[PDB]
Order: sequence, then structure tokens, then C-alpha cells
Amino acid sequence: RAEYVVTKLDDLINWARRSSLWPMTFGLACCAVEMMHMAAPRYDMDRFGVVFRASPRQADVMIVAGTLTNKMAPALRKVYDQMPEPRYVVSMGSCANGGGYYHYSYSVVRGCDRIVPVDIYVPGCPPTAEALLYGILQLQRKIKREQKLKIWYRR
Amino acid sequence: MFFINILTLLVPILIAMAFLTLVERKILGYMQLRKGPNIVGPYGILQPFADAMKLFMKEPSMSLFIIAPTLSLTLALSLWVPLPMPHPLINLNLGILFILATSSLSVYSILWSGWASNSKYSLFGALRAVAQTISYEVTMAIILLSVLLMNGSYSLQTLITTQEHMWLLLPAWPMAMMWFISTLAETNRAPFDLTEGESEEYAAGPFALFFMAEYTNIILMNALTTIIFLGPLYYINLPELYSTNFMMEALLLSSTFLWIRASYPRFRYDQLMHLLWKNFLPLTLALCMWHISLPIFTAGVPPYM
Amino acid sequence: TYKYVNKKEQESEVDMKSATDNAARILMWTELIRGLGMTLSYLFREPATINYPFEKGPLSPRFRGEHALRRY
Amino acid sequence: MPSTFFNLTMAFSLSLLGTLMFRSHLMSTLLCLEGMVLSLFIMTSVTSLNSNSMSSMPIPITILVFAACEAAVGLALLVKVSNTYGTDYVQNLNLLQC
Amino acid sequence: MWFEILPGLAIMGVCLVIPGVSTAYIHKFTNGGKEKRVARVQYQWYLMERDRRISGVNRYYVSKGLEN
Amino acid sequence: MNLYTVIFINILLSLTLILVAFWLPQLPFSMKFFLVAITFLLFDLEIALLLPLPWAIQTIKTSTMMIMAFILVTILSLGLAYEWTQKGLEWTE
Amino acid sequence: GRISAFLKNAWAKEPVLVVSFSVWGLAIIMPMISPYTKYASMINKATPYNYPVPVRDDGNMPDVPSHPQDPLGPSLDWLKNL
Amino acid sequence: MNNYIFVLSSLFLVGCLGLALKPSLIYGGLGLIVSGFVGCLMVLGFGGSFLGLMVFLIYLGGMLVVFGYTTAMATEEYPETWGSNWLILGFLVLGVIMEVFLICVLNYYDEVGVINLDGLGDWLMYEVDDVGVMLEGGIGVAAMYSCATWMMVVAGWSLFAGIFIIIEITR
Ligand code: SF4
Repeated sequence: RAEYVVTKLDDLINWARRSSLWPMTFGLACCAVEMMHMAAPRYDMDRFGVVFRASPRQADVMIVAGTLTNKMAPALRKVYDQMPEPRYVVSMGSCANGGGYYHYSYSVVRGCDRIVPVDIYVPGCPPTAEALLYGILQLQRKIKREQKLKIWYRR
Repeated sequence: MFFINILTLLVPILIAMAFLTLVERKILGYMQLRKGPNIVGPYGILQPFADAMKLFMKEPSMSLFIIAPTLSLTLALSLWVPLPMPHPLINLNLGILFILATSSLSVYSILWSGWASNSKYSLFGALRAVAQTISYEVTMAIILLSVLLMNGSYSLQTLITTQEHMWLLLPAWPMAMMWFISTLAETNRAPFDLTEGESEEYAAGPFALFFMAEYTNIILMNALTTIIFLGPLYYINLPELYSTNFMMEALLLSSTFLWIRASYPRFRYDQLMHLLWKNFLPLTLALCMWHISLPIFTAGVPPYM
Repeated sequence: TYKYVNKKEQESEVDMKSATDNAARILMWTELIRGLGMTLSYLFREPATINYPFEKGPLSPRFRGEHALRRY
Repeated sequence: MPSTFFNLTMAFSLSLLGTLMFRSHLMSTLLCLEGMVLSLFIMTSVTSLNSNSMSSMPIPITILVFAACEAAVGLALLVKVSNTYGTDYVQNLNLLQC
Repeated sequence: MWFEILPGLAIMGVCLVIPGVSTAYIHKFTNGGKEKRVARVQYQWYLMERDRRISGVNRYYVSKGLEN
Repeated sequence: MNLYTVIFINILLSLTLILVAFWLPQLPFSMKFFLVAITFLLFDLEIALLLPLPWAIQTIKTSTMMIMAFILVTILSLGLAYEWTQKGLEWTE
Repeated sequence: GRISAFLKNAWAKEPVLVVSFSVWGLAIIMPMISPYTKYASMINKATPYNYPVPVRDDGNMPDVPSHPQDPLGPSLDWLKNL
Repeated sequence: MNNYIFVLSSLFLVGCLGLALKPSLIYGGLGLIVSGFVGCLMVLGFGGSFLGLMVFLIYLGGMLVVFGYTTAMATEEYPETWGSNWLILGFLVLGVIMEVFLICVLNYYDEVGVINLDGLGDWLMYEVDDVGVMLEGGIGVAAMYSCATWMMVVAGWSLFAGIFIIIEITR
């Protein structure tokens, strides 16, 4: 067949982009100690083929963690533009989803989803590294449920 | 025949480099008290292929852009040709000098990358790393020029018949303590990996090529040590045994590199160049003079077939 | 009740023995080798890692996460 | 032998032209000097190994070392020039005509 | 524990052991049970070209003996 | 022919890798650096002079080779020590 | 006393130079001492990288032998007796 | 594989020609590296293994490295590229055509002099010691340690002085 093996090929390339995940840990504030605790032994981010840290130009995922102010927004959008396609994003914390306890302040971006798009959301102040892993696995699944080759071969 | 042998020499070494990336991850994890990759496949024997597919999937002067990584990788692969295991693919007198040349060249790639990237930021680190690499390759060459006087020939086969009885470490260990270090600079490994420590232009593909060549050079310098200073057993009926012991000692050195990368901090550039210029070069010259005198105030002046 | 760190109880000596130990530790790298030994120790230990979806960390009844209204 | 030798001499002449004519730089001149030196070392080693002579081989080594040092001092001068003017151009040296 | 690295250690071991024995056995298959001769000098090359000329086949992996 | 084969093979393999990469998806001066490069030269030249010992040693004028080696090494070390004392290995600007 | 103090200082402050200079001295000095030095030149003279062209006997030279295996020539037995 | 030396020779010619037609230095240094490579290969084909490897190790690794180093750290390829490279490329093409036709002209007047084309492969090695060890350039270059010591001491002094000269210059 053709469509069968095309679906299988898409599933395999998704296997790749699902295992070889490299983050840029844009952790501004106290939603960062938890990323570090996660890459720590007891949960071992790397175990899932997910390196502790790495530069953007070779990265795939981008973890936002912390209040997103009006002086560190530009830099963030710059990084998300510099990064190479595909580029997946993960918001990690109240401050970065809805401005958290600083929503009604004057020097906050009330949601990183205004600056940048998003593929996953995570709640907390802070979250628990376990919930963070669960978000990342939701991301792996949001990957595994893609059909690029199918949509092209029926474009 | 020959194409078969070149395949046997090129495919397995790429396989080993991949699984060496793996072994690095695993040992670093086990020394930092974590596991490491255990998921993508049984005990993590698929993460490397995963990384390959991912990189080749990532989107991005073409001349430099291509010739630099290609050049580096080709040099790193050719470095393997003249090695004895135990009878080599290409027996070359002056083989180790060919090695040194083809190892020094990659500086051209390092430098073209910078001269292309207009980033002053990039030229900064490029110059720094180029200078350290140069300065350490100097001693990497002098050590051989001071040891090989034990076998009056730049070949790489004579090493074996020499070490038949004894090794080359019980003597010359004032050198092995160096040849096991400069190898950590030409490779830009730790504790001299500042070239990747201070960051403020390698895309996915060319990064894969650079890293391939890096770990290839790792394996190869470790093999060179295992051949020079850790002479294996050449019982002519057991080339298999030779290759086997060589494998063992190469793995041992390649795990020592990782002990190091995990344990130690990094060297500040100035402290590093101080280290070289004011600790290794005087010792190196004096020890070379020592090994020059040894075969004169001792009968041990070797032959040249 | 204060203290003193990074200071010798008095002036040192110039003993050939002390200079010898200093020279040795500067050449053969005893302390660095000790660090390598420590890393080896931790290598040969049990890792604290756990499989998350099949093993989940400890807690206490006082947690604070998802919300829930209730009923009689 | 004769063909390759005439071609090497041609290459020497071409480096000569490169040095005797400029294009608003100095590193080009010095690199053409290096090309000269390379051609000469090659022709000398070729002559030696073709005559099977040995005692005459130290000469390429000697002249290669001397060319290395010569180009080194030339680069030092180029650098002083760039650091006292602002670039390595050639048309800045309009002085000394008075 | 530390007994989970063998599935990479043994892999690298075999894939670094293969080239040596490969080369040896291949050279031997070609040159007929005896290893590949080497010529660091013109002497051995003269010997080899002599054996080539007298092989009767124009290949040097043939040692004749006393029956010539 | 053998090295030609090997090198062409390696180059073509690398270029296959890079073509895959491209198809599958679809300043002031620091005098110190120049001084260091110069030291590197003036040492490589010593290396060129010094390599031939494995054949200069099997001659009969040991009283000559021993000497000339000591001479080269010691005078090079003298130049090195002078550079040091005159602060070519300090890096502080 | 000043020398002794300086060396007792250097042997903790900067040994590298001490080791280097001691090695240098040993190298320059031992060749003048050891007895096994000349033997090297003797060996490398013995080693026949070329052919020993013979001569005639139109005279009364009694030193040179009429045969290799004869004893009338220069011996080197000390080589194996070494 | 008979035209070997002639090919290497023409390529060295072309490298020196690309240096004489002064291009942008970044695209001239490649010509120089090619020139050195091909010249060393010629030496090797003749039989100077030691000399060729000495070149690879010193010329390239020692001199071209520092040339690029100094160039980058002390030069800027200002926008003098008004298609200058694209012009001198066609100029180089015209020159190489001139040279090809020049040799095809010469071969008529001169046959056993400038170049012997019908028998080009011949006339590279003239004699050789078939049964002789110790006939490689290693011995000639080692001479300096037994005879011709003047060469070694002179080079030593050249370096001993070049150090002082460079340092006293840079200040
Ligand atoms: S949500 Fe809470 S834990 Fe996270 S960055 Fe904001 S204040 Fe810190």
C-alpha cells in the first residue's frame, strides 16, 4: 500500500520528535527550582531522552517558567523566532499562564499566550515536578497525534 | 575486498560513536545518582537513532557551511586508516605524523566558521579555542618525538614488537600523565571545554557532524594511548586477542574521560594557558632531552629495518 | 561565639618533608584522584530514580492541587 | 619531470606578478610570497630526490624555516600598521614623499 | 544499577573488535593463509616483484619451494 | 589507489549526510593572540628541526647529535624564559 | 645556608622547575659518567647496512682473512656476551 | 594515473595563479591550502615521504593557521566585491585557456625539451637502489646532526633571534 506505510512513517518520525526532545529552560523565577528538581535524580528528565539544558539553535521545546514582564517579553519573542521549526512550547506556572498572583499589576504580561503560541499548559504556584512530567507526556501525545505526511499526500 | 574492509572500518565505528554518546549519558547519570535513558528502547539502545532522525528533521556562505563539517568528519575518519589491529589497513611509516597533521587540520573548520559568522562574540571564542588547541597539539607532537626514540621508526607496527615483553607506561609515565591530558584539549573536552561553556553558529545537521567527529576523535586518541603506552599482547596466532584487549583498554580510557567530565570543574582560559606554558613545556623539553640521552648512556639505541 | 576559617593556627614550617608532600600533591594529583574515587563510589550505588507513571512520589494528606466542591 | 618543473617555475612567476602588482591589500602580497617559497622548496626537494642526492636535502628545511620567520615579522609589521592607522590598506602610506 | 550499561559497553566492544579481525582474516583470504607483506624499503619490494615475476600467475602470494 | 579510495569514500559519505540534512526537511586587536601564534610557529620550526632524531641517532657521531640536541633544547628554553620574564605569558592587559 | 633555604622553599613553591633542571643536569652529566656509552658507537659501526667489498692478495697482508668464518678478522663477541 | 604529476603541477600552477589574481583573501587562502596539498602530493609521488609529511605538519598546521588567525583578528573584507571575484573568475578562465593553447603550441616547436607528451609517464625516476636500505630523505634531513651542523645552528639562531625581534616589534 501507500497510505498505510505513509501513516507508519509519520508515526516513526513522530517517535523521533517525541523521544529526542531538547528544551530551552527559560526559567525566570520560582517556577524554576522545580524544573531543576525534576532534572534531579528522583524524576530524571533525561530518562525520557530529554536533556537537562541546551542552547536554542539546537533545541525543540521551550519551557517558560515565571512571570513574563514587559522587559523580558521582547527577548522571549526573539528566542521563539530564532528557534528552528518545529518549535513546541510549554508554559509552567500561574505567573506565565494568567499572570498568577500578579495578574492585575502594571508590568506583567497577563499570559505568555499573548506573546507566543502554546501547545501545553501547566498550573501551579508552584506546580509539582510530577505534574510537570505529566504535562510533558501530554505533549508527547500531542505530537504522536500528528499526521503531516497524510495531509501532504492528500493536499 | 577492500571496499568490504573500509565498510568494516567505517560503519562499526559510527555505531560505536552513537552507543558511546549513550554510554556517556548513562555513566554521567549513574554518577549523578540518576539512571539515564531507559525508555525509548531496552536500556536505551535507540536514543541515538532517535537523535539522528530528529536532527535531520530540523530545518535550518554555503561553501564554508558545507566544507567545514565535511572536512572535520573526513579527517576524523581517515585518522583510523593506519592503525594496527593488529595488522593495519594501511601500513605507513610516518603514520603518527599523518595522524598529527590530519588532527591539527580541523582548526581550519573552527576558524572558517568564525570568519564567516560576523559575530565578534563568535570570533572571541573561536580565537580562544583555536589557540588552546594549537598550543596543546604542540606537546601532543613532542611527546611522540620523545618516546619514539625507543623504536627508531615513526611506524605504528614496531610499537607492538617493542612492547612484546613490557609496556611503555612503567617508563615515560611523566608523559602519559600529559598525553592523557592534551587529548582533553584538542578534543575540547573537560576540564577544557570552555569553547562550549561560555555562550552568548552550528545548525542541527552541522552540529551532528561536529559532534560525530568530536566523539570519533575521542575514541581514536584513546586507541592511540592503548597502542602506544599500553602495549597489548601480540601473540601472532591471536590477532583476535590483540583486538580484544585493545577494545577493553579503549573502553576503559573512554570511561575515564567521563569520570573526569563528571567530577571536575572547568579551567579559566588564562589559568589553562599558564598551565601549559609554565608546567608542561619545560618538563616536556627536559624529558625529551632525557629520552635522547638514555639511548646514548645506555646501549638501548634501536634499529631501522 | 565566633570562629576562624581559612587560617592556620600559627606560622608554618619550611620542613623538607612538608615541601615534599606539597610537591607530590602538586605533581601526581592525589586530591583529584580522591574526587574520582568519590564519583566511583556514587557510581556503584543505588539510584533514587523512579518510573513516574508506574511509581508516584510520596505526599501527605494536606496536599493542595485541583479543586473540589463537596456535598453532604 | 621537465613539464612539472616548468609549471612550477610558471607558478613562481605568477606569485612574482602577484607581489609586484597590488589590489589594495597587503596580506595578498605576503600570501604570494608564501606561494613563491612553497614552489621553491618543492623544486629543490624534487631536484634532490631525482638526483638521489641526500646531503643537499637540509636546504629546503633551512629556507622553509627562514620563510616562516620572515612572514612572521611581515605579519607583525602589518599588525602594527593596522593598529596605528585603522586598517591594513595600502593607499594610507602616502607619507615619506617629502 | 551499574549492570545496565553492558548493553552499550558490549555493543561498542564488538563494534571496535570487528575491524581488526576483519582486516586480518581478509588479508589472509586474499594472500592465501599468509599475512600481507610489507615494504618499508626497496629490498622487500624487489623480493615481492621477483616472486610476482616467477609466480607463473603474476601474483606474489605463491611460495614455490624447491620443486622449480 | 587505496588512500584515494578511502578518502573519496569518506568525503562522499559526509556529503551524503549533509545532503540528507538539506533534503529530508522537504573587532579590535589583542597583541597576546598574535604573540601566541608566533610562539607556536617558532616551536613548529623547532619540531621540524628535531623530528629526524630516530635516524640521526643510528649514526656514529653520537658526541655530535647528543650535543646539537641539547643545544637546540636549551637555547629554545632560554628564549622561552626571556619571553616569560618580559611578560608574554601573563594575559593581563 | 641561603642555597639550602632557597631550595627548601622552591620544593614547595615551584617544584616543576626543580624537576626540569634536575633532569637537564642528569642528561648533560650522565653520558660523561656511564661506561656503557661508547658501546653505542661501536654497535652502530658494526651494523652493516651495505656490502663489504673485498680486496685482492697481491701483497703480504696477514690481518685480513681468506674466509668469513675464519678468526683472523675484527671480532665483536662482546656483543652477545653483553 | 600516468598524467599524475602533470595534473598536480597544473593544479599548483592554478593555485599560485589564483593568488596572483589577488582575490578576496578568504577565497585565496583556500587556493593556497590546495597549492600546498598538491605540492606535497607531488613530492610524495616522487618519493619524499618525510618531506611531504613535514610540509603537511608545518606549512599548513603552522603557517596557514596563523595567517588566517592574524587576518581575521586584524582585517575586514570591506565591500570591495563589486563582482570582483566574478570578474577575475572569468579572467582566470581566459588565462587558463591561454595556457592550454600555449602548451599545445609549444609541444610543436619543442618535443624532447620543454615537455615530452607522447611518453609523458616516462622520465620521472631515472635510477634507484633496488637492493638498498637507507635511501629515504629522512637520512638527508638527519644529516644536520652529524654533518652540516651549520644548518641546524643557523636555524636555531634564526629562531633565537626571531623571538626577540617579534616581541621588540609588537610593543
Ligand atoms: S506561579 Fe508561583 S511558583 Fe511559579 S513563578 Fe509565579 S510565584 Fe513563582
